[PDB]
Amino acid sequence: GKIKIGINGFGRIGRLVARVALQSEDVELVAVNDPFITTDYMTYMFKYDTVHGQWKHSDIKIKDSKTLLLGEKPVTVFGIRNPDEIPWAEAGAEYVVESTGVFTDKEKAAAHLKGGAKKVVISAPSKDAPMFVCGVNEDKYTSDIDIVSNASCTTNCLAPLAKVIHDNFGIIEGLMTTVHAITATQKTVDGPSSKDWRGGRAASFNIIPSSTGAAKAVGKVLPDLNGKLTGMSFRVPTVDVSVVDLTVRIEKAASYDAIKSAIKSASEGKLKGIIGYVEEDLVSTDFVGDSRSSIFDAKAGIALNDNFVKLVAWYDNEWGYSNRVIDLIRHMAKTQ
Amino acid sequence: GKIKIGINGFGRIGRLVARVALQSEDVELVAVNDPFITTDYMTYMFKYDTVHGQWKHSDIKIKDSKTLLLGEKPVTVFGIRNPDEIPWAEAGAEYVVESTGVFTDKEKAAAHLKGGAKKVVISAPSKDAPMFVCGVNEDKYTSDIDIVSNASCTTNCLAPLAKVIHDNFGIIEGLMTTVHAITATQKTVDGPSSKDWRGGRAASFNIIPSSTGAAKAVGKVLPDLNGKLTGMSFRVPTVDVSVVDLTVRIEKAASYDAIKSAIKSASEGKLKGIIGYVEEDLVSTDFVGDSRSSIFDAKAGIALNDNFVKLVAWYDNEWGYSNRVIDLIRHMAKTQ
Amino acid sequence: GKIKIGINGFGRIGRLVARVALQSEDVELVAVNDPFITTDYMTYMFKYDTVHGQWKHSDIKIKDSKTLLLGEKPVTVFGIRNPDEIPWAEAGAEYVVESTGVFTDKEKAAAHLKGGAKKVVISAPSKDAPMFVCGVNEDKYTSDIDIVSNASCTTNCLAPLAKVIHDNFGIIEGLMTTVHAITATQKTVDGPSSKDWRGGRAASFNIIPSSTGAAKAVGKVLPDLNGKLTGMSFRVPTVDVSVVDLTVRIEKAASYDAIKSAIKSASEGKLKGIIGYVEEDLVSTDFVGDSRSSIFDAKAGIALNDNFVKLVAWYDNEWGYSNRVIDLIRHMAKTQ
Amino acid sequence: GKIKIGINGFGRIGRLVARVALQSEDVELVAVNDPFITTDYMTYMFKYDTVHGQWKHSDIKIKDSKTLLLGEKPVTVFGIRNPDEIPWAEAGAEYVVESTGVFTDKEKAAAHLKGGAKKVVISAPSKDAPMFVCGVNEDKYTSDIDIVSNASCTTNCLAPLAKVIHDNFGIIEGLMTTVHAITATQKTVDGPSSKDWRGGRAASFNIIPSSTGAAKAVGKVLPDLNGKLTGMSFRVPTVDVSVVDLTVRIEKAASYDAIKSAIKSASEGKLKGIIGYVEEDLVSTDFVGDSRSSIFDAKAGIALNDNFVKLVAWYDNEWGYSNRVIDLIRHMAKTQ
Ligand SMILES: NC(=O)c1ccc[n+]([C@@H]2O[C@H](COP(=O)([O-])OP(=O)(O)OC[C@H]3O[C@@H](n4cnc5c(N)ncnc54)[C@H](O)[C@@H]3O)[C@@H](O)[C@H]2O)c1
Ligand SMILES: NC(=O)c1ccc[n+]([C@@H]2O[C@H](COP(=O)([O-])OP(=O)(O)OC[C@H]3O[C@@H](n4cnc5c(N)ncnc54)[C@H](O)[C@@H]3O)[C@@H](O)[C@H]2O)c1
Ligand SMILES: NC(=O)c1ccc[n+]([C@@H]2O[C@H](COP(=O)([O-])OP(=O)(O)OC[C@H]3O[C@@H](n4cnc5c(N)ncnc54)[C@H](O)[C@@H]3O)[C@@H](O)[C@H]2O)c1
Ligand SMILES: NC(=O)c1ccc[n+]([C@@H]2O[C@H](COP(=O)([O-])OP(=O)(O)OC[C@H]3O[C@@H](n4cnc5c(N)ncnc54)[C@H](O)[C@@H]3O)[C@@H](O)[C@H]2O)c1
Repeated sequence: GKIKIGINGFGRIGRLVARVALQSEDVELVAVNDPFITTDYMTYMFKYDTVHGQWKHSDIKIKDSKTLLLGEKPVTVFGIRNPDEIPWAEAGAEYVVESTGVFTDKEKAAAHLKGGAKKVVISAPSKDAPMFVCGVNEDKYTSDIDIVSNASCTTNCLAPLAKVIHDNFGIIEGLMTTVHAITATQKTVDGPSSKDWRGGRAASFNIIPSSTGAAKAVGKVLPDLNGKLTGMSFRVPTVDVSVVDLTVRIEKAASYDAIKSAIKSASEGKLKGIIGYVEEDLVSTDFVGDSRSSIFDAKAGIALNDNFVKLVAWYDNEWGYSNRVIDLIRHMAKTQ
Repeated sequence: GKIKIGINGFGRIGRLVARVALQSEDVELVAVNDPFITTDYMTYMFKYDTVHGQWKHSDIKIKDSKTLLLGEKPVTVFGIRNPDEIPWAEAGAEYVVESTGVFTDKEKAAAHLKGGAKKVVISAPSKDAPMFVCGVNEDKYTSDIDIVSNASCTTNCLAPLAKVIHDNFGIIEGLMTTVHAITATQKTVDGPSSKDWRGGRAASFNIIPSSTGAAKAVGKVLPDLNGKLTGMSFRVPTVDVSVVDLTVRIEKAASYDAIKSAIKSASEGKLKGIIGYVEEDLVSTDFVGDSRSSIFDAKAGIALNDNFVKLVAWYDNEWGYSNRVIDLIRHMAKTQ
Repeated sequence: GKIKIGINGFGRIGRLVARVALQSEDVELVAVNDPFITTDYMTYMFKYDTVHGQWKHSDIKIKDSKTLLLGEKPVTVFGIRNPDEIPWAEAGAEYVVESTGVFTDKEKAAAHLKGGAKKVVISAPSKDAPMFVCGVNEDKYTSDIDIVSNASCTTNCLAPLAKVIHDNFGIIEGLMTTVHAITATQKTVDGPSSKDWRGGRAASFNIIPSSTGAAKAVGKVLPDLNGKLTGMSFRVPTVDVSVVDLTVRIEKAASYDAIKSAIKSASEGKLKGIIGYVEEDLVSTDFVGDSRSSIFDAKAGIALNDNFVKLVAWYDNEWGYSNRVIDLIRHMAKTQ
Repeated sequence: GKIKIGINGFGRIGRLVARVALQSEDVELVAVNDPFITTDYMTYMFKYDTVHGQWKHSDIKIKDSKTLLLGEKPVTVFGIRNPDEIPWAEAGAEYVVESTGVFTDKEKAAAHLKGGAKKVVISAPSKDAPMFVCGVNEDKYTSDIDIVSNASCTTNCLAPLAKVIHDNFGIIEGLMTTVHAITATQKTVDGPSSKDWRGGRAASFNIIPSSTGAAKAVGKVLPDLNGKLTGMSFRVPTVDVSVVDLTVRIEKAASYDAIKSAIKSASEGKLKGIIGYVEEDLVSTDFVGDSRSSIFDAKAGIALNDNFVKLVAWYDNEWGYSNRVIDLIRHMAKTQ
């Protein structure tokens, strides 16, 4: 009678993942943990959003501070610093979305089992937890795996696209660039960012080069592409929605129309919901709220010849990924 | 005798105060402390600036992990979290600029004296250290005082303006609004800010109201105006430069031209260098690099009648204030 | 018996007025005129919107040049340059919304009568056309008047609020400042703006002072406030939603709480739908899509004393105003 | 022997080309024509600049209705819309910089000859006028040619880089993406752009795909690369400075250091002043004011293998190109 989940962290991803859950027919958000945000503040951060509008699918109210009330449905609020000490079981949380960004290691993420959780989905890349991307390798998941990663929003955009191109034409080698919206790790004015100097510069007033592991990660969820793709990123002054610029040399000659038709078929086929196809004069804000992992922009791309082409795919880095987090949990729950 | 100074907190103000000092002929930066910026990283943060251009007055290089080197002149660097552990004396710093934003209390600021500093200038309002605004009340400083506040950039903008208006026409009551550039305390995307919820919302994508005691503070540096002013602020999507919007009722009736003439005369005389006067169609970016504390915009303001008007004054919140920090030190150094 | 209307000029206001109309059970959009945008292009500009989202209420298709289909309801498309040649009567448009901005003079707006339109509502201030603001003086409208002005968005925000404060406490004098979103008359980079030099400077990279007659205009819809209000504006880098900052001196002493309760009551009574009331820590994006003309922000304002206060009220300059254009038409149609 | 030049079109390029000329020792600006800017307004537009700061090299005063006076140097101001009518010879303008963007056709730019100018340099690509890029093919120019094109800023950034990579390793094929700053042709809010629908969308609130022939154009100035390059662009929310992202398959295997070394050598030799070389963590604003045509960012790019790599080169789309316009002129004067 519904998949019970808990969310650790309540940032951009934790909050939007909660929105998706609270509005679904099959998943139940039973608890959220966040040591830094009072119960009162939590309701405010959840209700109002600069990018995705006011939550209006249900009204919000405080039952008693250890408790939230979303349209008569309860949601426990924990304020526990040690994951190892979150009583997920007391709330009935089967799955836990680890979305804080500091427990991405399998052994650190594993802490949630201590409190009675049975499954943990890391909402970010992981060095040792298996990564799964819907539409790409989610079928590789098996019930004995308790800690998994849903990879990154960028890998979720690149992988489906690369799979379609590789399966149809054979990818020899490819280089990728993402023109990315700013994020929470960036700064409003030039500030300290010791692990990424460029990343400390005023975010909304600069084009900021940045490294990316999304292309390399593709090789993990699609071994056949390991070592054949790499890339980088440019952080630009936008609040949300990013775009993937994939330049690849393919083995089988294909006209631009053939490539377009392949992506189109896939988007109408088994990858519906994951890959989208568009042929209109759209821009970034037209994709805010789009739940797909990768929306191919047919008119934006360009081919030099039948074996070397540049492909463009949009992605609401916040909302698409958030839906995939729930999508991954759904697949896991259906796997005996 | 060259005034020797140290800086605690190498941020927007710390770094710019460094630029003013390094370009002067009377002040010598001898050391800098910031546990979040290694020596190497410091050369990069000081050299490149999103708003104030590249440093091109002298070369910037590292002598060793503990000393910089600005065109041959040595500047020692520390990485200490607790002020009372900073050996200011060893470096010969007589004056210490407290610009971290977390040690504004007098007793927290006085930690610097333990290490051998003789004077501390807090680059922000202080709860108990006396506040001074150059051109308004710096002459109240007495040498028995070791810890002082240079107030806020906003008070530095409004106070000189109010002084001229009060001395010439007599202020009965006033209400101020500052349309303010974003700062380091804000967030790139909707994030937590437990003590200022609005302040946590995506900075460059919202007009964000905020309270400020900067107007009320004018009453502290000009007691005659106690209880006569207050106001608020709107943080808007710009990287630097803000503006004061003062709606005031005056006792002696005066035409707008009479008010303009009073300010122009003040800018050319007693308050030259503090209050500036312009009569052109300028906009925020035109004031980047302006060293004055308050630049009156003749054409922007409007009078309802001879005793009720709206006055407009610009200020490069980063640069003007940074210069006033040095000016305050110059004045204290000349005292006695 | 729907109210049939036509729209001249398919811009920010024209398109959004069309959205309000198309969503109503009230009025029927029967025709649109714009010689600067093809019929096919028109469907694109109407469908996608950077700030108000994609139109998904009904399907959008082209029937045959000159004819759009929003679901199963036809909308005639004109491409006439001269207003006196638009055969509004052919499409059956009784009311014409003059939203081009270049035909605000009463004589120039009268051209629509030539084509058979019965009434014209200028979606802008007019030098001589009778001005009406809903919730303020729309009851002054008489059926013998065929050309009216719906004022500006700023006056629709300021006037209702002012009426509430004046009737309860008596406004002696006030000065208004509006922190305003950028608009179509502004420029992306420094360019030519002959009648407004500041307004030619890069829009999203500057705080830009501007003159406004919105405060003075209040005197036309509220005689007792004529000559008692004036102000100016600051255009800031946001795409939509602006805020009014009203500093007023009142006759009757009143605590800030009394002022608040007065506005809340009004927002709950006759002025419901025109004046809004909020007391949460909201920011501009939180008001995107708000249909009210003026949303009083309880927590943002501040009082110096019981007779001198600063009040702040938000307004989606695009959406609220567009709804008011339809509300005025609704009132005119219900008038003897 | 001062090279006397005139400028048609006092926009971003015209005004900055003006600044270069006026700060030079070998070029003399003797006349400017722009019927959309009065002599008085012209002084304001030239003096203040959102991106490049206030003009300070010289005073700027008005010597009657036509002549401006810059540091005692008189400059005649014309206000004529039809090129065929500008009396260049009267001012002594030998070379005319055609920077209006509406006379790029050889035949149309030729109009300046009837007025007495002897040479015309089009500050934009031309469909038929011969194009030249300094450091790449300006030596192909011959005195019998009176109308030339300085191509586009993007081609000026990509061409030098392509030349180096091609001369050193051999370019088999390449695909380019430019992350470009907004420009004068874009819109502040969703407005009409019939020839480029995406380009009509709010410029500073969207990532906007854009077509470009800049890469294909490298084939015109570098015949060996004809048909070997193409690409596209993404317009993003910055005021100035853009970047080229070149993905290339090369013939001679070369490690990234060998490539970095080749470019660095070029930047210190034959292409000094044209190609720059950086090895620091820079961001867009760090390049404002850089006069090079293409500045290679060693750390931003990445290599997949010794024959497939992604190269990054910055360019101040306004300043770099403006300097090149003058350089093309200097070359033409020296090869007369
Ligand atoms: N578009 C995106 O933002 C995006 C896309 C894909 C993946 N992600 C992933 O999600 C993470 C980023 O979230 P951010 O926007 O993107 O969201 P935020 O919006 O950065 O998340 C903020 C929340 O994390 C909470 N938090 C911090 N420490 C905590 C702790 N110890 N326990 C509980 N809660 C804690 C904070 O209080 C805050 O409410 C990243 O690690 C990234 O891998 C983000
Ligand atoms: N325009 C302005 O930003 C402006 C104007 C007037 C006054 N101020 C005042 O300046 C502050 C100055 O902040 P910035 O200077 O604006 O913000 P920053 O730019 O956020 O200050 C940055 C630096 O303080 C350093 N720091 C933090 N903790 C420290 C510690 N324990 N020891 C040493 N260094 C430490 C940080 O590492 C960082 O480098 C505030 O308190 C404010 O009221 C700022
Ligand atoms: N926030 C706001 O933008 C706002 C608020 C209140 C009132 N208004 C009013 O609406 C008008 C401004 O609209 P703008 O954004 O604000 O919208 P735009 O978005 O400026 O309107 C643009 C359209 O007007 C069309 N147009 C021009 N000349 C025409 C003609 N002769 N015939 C038919 N169509 C023509 C153009 O082609 C274009 O499509 C102003 O006059 C103002 O009074 C605007
Ligand atoms: N960064 C850049 O913007 C950049 C870089 C390289 C090349 N370019 C190129 O040059 C234009 C550069 O134009 P800009 O951005 O400098 O222009 P702006 O900045 O749009 O140019 C503006 C001026 O041209 C003037 N003008 C228009 N019509 C005229 C006429 N008939 N006679 C005289 N003056 C007239 C206008 O008044 C306006 O002041 C383009 O054609 C483009 O290809 C631009």
